[PDB]
Amino acid sequence: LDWTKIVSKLGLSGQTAAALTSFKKRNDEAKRILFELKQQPSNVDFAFYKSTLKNTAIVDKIQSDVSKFTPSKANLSKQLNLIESFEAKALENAKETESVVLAELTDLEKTLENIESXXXXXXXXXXXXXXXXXXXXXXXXXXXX
Amino acid sequence: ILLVTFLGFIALISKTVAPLYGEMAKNRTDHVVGLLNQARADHVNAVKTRI
Repeated sequence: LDWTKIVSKLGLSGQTAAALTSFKKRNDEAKRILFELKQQPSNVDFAFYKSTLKNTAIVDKIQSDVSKFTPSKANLSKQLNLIESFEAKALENAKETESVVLAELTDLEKTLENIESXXXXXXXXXXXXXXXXXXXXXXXXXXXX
Repeated sequence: ILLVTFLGFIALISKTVAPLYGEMAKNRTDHVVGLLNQARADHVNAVKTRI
């Protein structure tokens, strides 16, 4: 359900600080509005209102119309702007890690076994892995900048 | 003087052999220690970038 992992979900850029703060404030205010309000309709004490009013058939007609149905500020799920954006963002971030993040793990395992191991023949394969490891270290500083 | 020069040069070559091997530790053998330290630092940077 993660303040511990929800705030650290962004990368090295600080541009996602405004979007993360707006989503957390709207989610906290949504649960506080439903808990502070009553989870029922209305009382409508018609037993003490029809016998106390001066006008005849006044409180009886207003109680039947209020207990039926009325309008409210609601909306439907037709404008699914955030639902369509979740599938497109995962194709460029979650699906993109299968060829970028997974390729770095396979190259790191082959470079560690070749640099730690037969003699002159294994040194030639470790020489090419050393150049790729040195280029990855320089690209790591550019990716964070 | 030919026999005295060969005996004196043999003792100086023995002391210079240990001095040449000792001085090479800060250049020849030091390159292996420097490359091992650079490879260990690059492996920690590559593991941190992949994580």
